[PDB]
Amino acid sequence: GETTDGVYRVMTRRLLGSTQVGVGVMQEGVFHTMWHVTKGAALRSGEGRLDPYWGDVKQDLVSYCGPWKLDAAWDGLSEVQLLAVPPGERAKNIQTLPGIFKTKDGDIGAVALDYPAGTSGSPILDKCGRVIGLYGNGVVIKNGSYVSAITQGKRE
Amino acid sequence: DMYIERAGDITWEKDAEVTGNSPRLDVALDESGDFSLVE
Ligand SMILES: CN(C[C@H]1CCOC1)c1ncncc1Cl
Repeated sequence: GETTDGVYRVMTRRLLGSTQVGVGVMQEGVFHTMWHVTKGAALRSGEGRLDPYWGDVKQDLVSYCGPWKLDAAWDGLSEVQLLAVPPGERAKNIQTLPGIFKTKDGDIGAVALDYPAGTSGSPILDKCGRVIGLYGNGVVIKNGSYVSAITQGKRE
Repeated sequence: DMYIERAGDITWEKDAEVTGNSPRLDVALDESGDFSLVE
């Protein structure tokens, strides 16, 4: 099926109509998404089939066809772009300066942008176009707004 | 069955809509992958 690098929608026909459950990044022949989007299920790409290769519920990440390839990191200073792919809407780039998730195991970048649940897996990029992480796992703060982590895997 | 459809290239867009704030939050991550606020 389609193996070209880029951002893709993750769809399902198991519910009413065709519903977008998330988004992912195709890079170096490997499809990258969040675990809560697919629950580790196989994916279809036209006639082809993509099988899970690696995944971790705690990191909330999964790769298909090969190991996790994305290793760019947020520099902790510069603005980034969420390449948001919302359900039924065209892909749009939104620039923001990320905040911080201070955890007991170190700090993580965080983007304060609220999009529908089906936007999960949309990549966050640096000025070079490199994927520094995926959008879709985070928290809801006091006022009801959503703040996602800049979730990045490890490249072996 | 789930399927993928191409949505575009991954490129930085100069003159993109600049929005969102930068909050500093004390958070906790559980074994099920869920983030929570620590107070
Ligand atoms: C609407 N939500 C929150 C979900 C998570 C569980 O309660 C509702 C999002 N989920 C993923 N990506 C972006 C958003 Cl804003």
